[PDB]
Amino acid sequence: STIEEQAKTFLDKFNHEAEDLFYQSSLASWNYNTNITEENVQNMNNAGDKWSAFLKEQSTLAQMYPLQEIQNLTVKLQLQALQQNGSSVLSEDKSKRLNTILNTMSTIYSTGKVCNPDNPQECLLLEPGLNEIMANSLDYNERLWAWESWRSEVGKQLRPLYEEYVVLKNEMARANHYEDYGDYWRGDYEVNGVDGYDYSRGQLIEDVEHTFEEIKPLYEHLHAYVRAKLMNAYPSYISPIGCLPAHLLGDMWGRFWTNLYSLTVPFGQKPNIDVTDAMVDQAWDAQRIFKEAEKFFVSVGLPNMTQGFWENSMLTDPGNVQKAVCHPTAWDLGKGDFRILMCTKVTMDDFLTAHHEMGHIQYDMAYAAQPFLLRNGANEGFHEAVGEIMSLSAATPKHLKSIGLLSPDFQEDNETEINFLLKQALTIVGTLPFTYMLEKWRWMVFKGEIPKDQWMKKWWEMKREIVGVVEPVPHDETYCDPASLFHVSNDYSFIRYYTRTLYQFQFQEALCQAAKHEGPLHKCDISNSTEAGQKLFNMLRLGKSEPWTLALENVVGAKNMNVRPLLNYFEPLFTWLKDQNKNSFVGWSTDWSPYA
Amino acid sequence: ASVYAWNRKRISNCVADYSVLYNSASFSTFKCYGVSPTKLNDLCFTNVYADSFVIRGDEVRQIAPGQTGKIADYNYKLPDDFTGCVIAWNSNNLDSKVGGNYNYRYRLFRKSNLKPFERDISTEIYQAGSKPCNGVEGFNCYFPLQSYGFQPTNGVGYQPYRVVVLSFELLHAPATVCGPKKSTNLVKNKCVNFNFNGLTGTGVLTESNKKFLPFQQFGRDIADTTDAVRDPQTLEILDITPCSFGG
Ligand SMILES: *[C@@H]1O[C@H](CO)[C@@H](O[C@@H]2O[C@H](CO)[C@@H](O)[C@H](O)[C@H]2NC(C)=O)[C@H](O)[C@H]1NC(C)=O
Repeated sequence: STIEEQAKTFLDKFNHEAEDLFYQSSLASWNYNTNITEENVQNMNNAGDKWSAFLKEQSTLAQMYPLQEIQNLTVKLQLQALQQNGSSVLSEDKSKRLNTILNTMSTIYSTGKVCNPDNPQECLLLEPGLNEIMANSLDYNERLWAWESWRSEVGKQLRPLYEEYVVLKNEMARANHYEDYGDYWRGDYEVNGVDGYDYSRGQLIEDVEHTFEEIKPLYEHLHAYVRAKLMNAYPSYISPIGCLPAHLLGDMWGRFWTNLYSLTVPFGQKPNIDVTDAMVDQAWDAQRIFKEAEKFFVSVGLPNMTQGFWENSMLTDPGNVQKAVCHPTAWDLGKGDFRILMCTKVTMDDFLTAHHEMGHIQYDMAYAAQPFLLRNGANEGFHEAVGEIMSLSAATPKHLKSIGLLSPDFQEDNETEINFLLKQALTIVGTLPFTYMLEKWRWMVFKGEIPKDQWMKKWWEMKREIVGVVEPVPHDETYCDPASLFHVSNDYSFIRYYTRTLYQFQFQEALCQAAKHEGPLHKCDISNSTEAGQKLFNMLRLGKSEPWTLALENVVGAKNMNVRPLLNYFEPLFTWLKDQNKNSFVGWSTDWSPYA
Repeated sequence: ASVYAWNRKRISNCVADYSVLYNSASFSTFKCYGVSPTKLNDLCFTNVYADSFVIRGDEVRQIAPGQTGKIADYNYKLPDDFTGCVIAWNSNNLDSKVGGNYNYRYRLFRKSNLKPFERDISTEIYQAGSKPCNGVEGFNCYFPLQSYGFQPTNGVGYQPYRVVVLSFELLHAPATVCGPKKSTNLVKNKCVNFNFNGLTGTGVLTESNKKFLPFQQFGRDIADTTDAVRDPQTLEILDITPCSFGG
C-alpha cells in the first residue's frame, strides 16, 4: 500500500493513546490548581517526562513519512504538528544552555528586588505593593524612582543574558530551517493550502502597521486630552510640544492607560455603570451568576453545557488548607471534560470574568469534535477574542435591564456614554501602539537588523514617535528595559494580543449588523438573538481544521484583518475629542526631554 | 464480554414477556426493527438470539442495520434484513472503573469487514504498508485491539454502554417461544362467545356430569358438533348449548 495509508494508520493509533495521557496530565494539572498540595507536584514530573516519553517517541515515528504528497489536507496538517524538529535539532550542550538561560532569566525577572535607599532592608517584588503603588499614585518622583530601580535590578544585568537568549533562540530558528525566529512566531497566522486564502508570514508584518495608521489620529487626540489633563493635575511637568514620560502612564511599561483614567476622566459627575450593590441586594451568589450567564449563552445561541461540570469545577472560596489558586482559567481536560477555575464573587468585574471564562469553555466545546492534534482554534488570538466577545456584550444596559440588574427605570445619556467610551478606549486603543512597537522591536532584534550596541537607544527614540514617551532618566547601553516585562523572559509571542482586539471588534461589529440592533456600537447586545450565536458557532466549530483566513469568512465577509470596526466603536469619542481639546494642538515632539 | 467477543445466547421453548422489557426505564435506547414493541407480545418466532456486550457511548449508533463504523464493521455486523430489536443503556456507574476498566477491548484493524452474525477475536498484528510484520511490532504494525480507559468521569460520549441485540428466527422447525396469553375469567348461564384454547364458538355454558378420560380436551356427540369442553385452568367438564332461537 501507499505511504499515505501508513500515515493514516499511524495517526489513528497515535490519537487514541494520546487522548488518555493528555486527559491524565490535564486532570493532574487541574487537581493541583484546585488542590495545592505537594503530592500533585511530583505527579507533573511523573507525567511530564512521561508525556514526552510518549509524544517525542511518537514524534520519533514522524520523520520517515515524506510529508509533501498527502492529498488530504486534514491528515497532512495533523501530521505536520508531529513533523516538527523542535529543539532536538540543536546540540545537547546548546539545548541545555538554552534551558539554563531561560530558567535564570525567568527567575531573575520574577524575583525583582527594589529597596528604597532609606530602608535597604525591605525590597519589593511584582507582588501587590510596589505594583499597586505605581498602578495608583499621584506623583512624579516615587513613580520615576520605582521605574528606574526596576529597570536597574532587571535590565542592567540582563543585557548579556538577553543577548545570549536572543542569539541562541535565533540559532535554533536557523536550526529549524527558519532564517529568523519571527517566521516561527508568525507561522500561527500562516497557511499554504486552499487558493485564495494562503497567507505569508512576512505579510503579517506589514499588515500590523497597515491596520495601525487609521487609529493614529484618534490616538493623537487621546494623547492630547491626556496631556491636557496631566497639565491640569501635574503642574509644569509635561510641555505641550512634548509628551508624558513612561512612569506617568500608571505603569513602568505603559501597557494600559486604565491606571491614569482617574486623572483623565471625561466626566466624573455621572457615575459608571455598576450594579454590584444591586447584585448584593438581589442576592446573586456564584451559582446564580453562573446560571444566569449560562442562560445568556443559551439565548445567544451557544448550546447548553454538559452535565458534571457543576460538581468537579471549583467555583468560589477554596477556604481551608484545601487551597486552590484561582486565576481565571477554562480547562479542556479532554475526553469531554470541561471545567472552570476562578474565585467567582459578587462583583461586576467577576461577572464579566465569568462570562469570559465560560466563553472560553464554549469555544473549547466548539472544537471538541476535532482530533487531538487539531483540538485548537485557527489561531491563538481567536480563543481570547471569542472569550471577550460576550463579556463585552453583556456590559450594555440592555442585557442588565433584561435580567433586572440595572434599575427598570434606568435612562442613559450622552455624558455617561462618552465617559464609558473613553474609559474603554484607554485600555483597548491605548495599548495598540505599545503592542505594535514592542512586536516590531522583537521582530527586528530577532532578525538582527540592528547591531549589538544599537538596541536600547533605538527603542527609546522610537517609543517617542510610536507611543509618545520621553525619557525622565537616560538608558543608552547599561539597561535592558523591555526585558522587565512578562512576555520577554518566557519566549512568548506578542502578536496574539494585537490580533485579538481586532478579531473581537470585527466579530462584535458583524454580529451587531446581523443581530437586529440599532444605535451606537458600544450599546450593542447579542442577548436573545439565536441567529448571532449560530453564526458564531459556525466559525467556532472550525477550530484548527480550517485556516484562519478561511475562518475569517463566516462571521465577517472579509478574510483580511481590518481596522474599520475599531474606529466605528469609538465614533462618539472621536466626535467629542474633535471639539474638546481644540486649544491643545495634536502631536508631540521627540526632541524635548525632561532632562533637557 | 467485550464487543469483539460478544456473548451469544440462544432462547427457545419458553414464553417471553416483551412488555416488561419495553416498560423498563433502565434502558436508555430501545429501537425495534421487526414489528412494533407492543405487537411483539402477540406474534412469535421459533427461537431468539441475544448478542450482549459493552461498548463506548458513541458507538451505539454503529450497531444498526445498514450502518458502518469501527464497531459496525470490525467487531459486529448487522444485516439490512435484520429482524428484532436493539437495547442499549449506560453503564458508567458499573462498567467504568476509577482505576480504568481496561478489560474491555474493541477491534480497530482488520483486513475485511465482519460478516453479519460473525465474531472475530483474532489478535494477530496488522500490517498497513508493504513490509510484512514478522512478529515484533515495527513501523507498519499496530495492534488490532485497543482497550477501553473507562473512568467514572469521561463525558457522556465515552461512557460504557451495555448493548444487547435480539434477533428472531422462524425457521421451518415448529415455533418454541411465544408471548403471553392473558386469559379472562369465566361466566355461566349466559349466551356468549368463546375461544377456549383456540376453539371458537357461541352458545351458553352450563355444568355437566360427563366423565372425560384424563387426556381428552373436548367432546362432540355426533355429526361433528362440539358439546363439552374442559377449561384449561380449572380442568373441569363444561357443557355447551346453542343459544335459543325460533319463529
Ligand atoms: C393455575 O394456577 C392456579 C393458582 O395457583 C391454580 O389454582 C389453585 O388450585 C388449587 C387446586 O384446588 C387450589 O388448592 C388453590 O387454592 C388454587 N389457587 C388459587 C385459586 O389461587 C390452578 O389449579 C392452576 N391450574 C392448573 C394447575 O391446571
